[PDB]
Amino acid sequence: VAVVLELYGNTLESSPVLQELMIDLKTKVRHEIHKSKEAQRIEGMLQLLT
Amino acid sequence: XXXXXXXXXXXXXXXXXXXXXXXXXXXXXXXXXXXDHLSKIFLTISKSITQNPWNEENLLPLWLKWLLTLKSGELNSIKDKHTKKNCKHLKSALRSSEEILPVLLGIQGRLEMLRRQAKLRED
Amino acid sequence: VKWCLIIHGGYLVSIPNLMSTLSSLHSTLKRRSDLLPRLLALDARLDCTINKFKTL
Repeated sequence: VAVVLELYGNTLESSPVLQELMIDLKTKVRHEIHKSKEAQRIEGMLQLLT
Repeated sequence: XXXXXXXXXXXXXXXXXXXXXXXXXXXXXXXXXXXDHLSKIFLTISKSITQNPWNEENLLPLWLKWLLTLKSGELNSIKDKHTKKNCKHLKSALRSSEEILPVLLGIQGRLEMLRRQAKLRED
Repeated sequence: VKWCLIIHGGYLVSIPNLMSTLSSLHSTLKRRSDLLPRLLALDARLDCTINKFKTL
């Protein structure tokens, strides 16, 4: 995705379905970010009982 | 208006960026971003943010955001002499926080872990 | 998982070896936890172009 970004920023402005897909990809990437957040939090909290 | 007069004052100023920082608007943060005076902003911005990784105000990091997103290409080739020494400094200045963001999210969990057991002591 | 750890925390203090027991659990938590800097990078990677296109 990163090499697609650095290569095709000039393409992604031009086609609006790419823009909508990047919007939904932003939401789902932030969803996985909060998944990373909760599994980071639960492992850190999990140190308390150990 | 608040930012244009400060831009003319920096066109002579870090207090000018702090004084146009009394606006706090992201649309103005994009509009004043295009209006090479953005390097004259960046010469105060890079120093102020390297001197402080923990500044809890928002318009200087969001201004670095709108500058590194709106001016993303040309900021590398203003100079390869004296901005890039500070650029090789700021990679060390920031990523120290990047190391502890997993740990700070860990203790962010470890706090509400005890908040919920204090609520369970309430009931 | 959350309220299980809320309610049974005091018992889970008492057993000495949790990583004996919670191993695949810890593996799942790390496996979402290790992807954090790649995703944090991808945020700025998206948002360069996001702040590029929606203005122009």
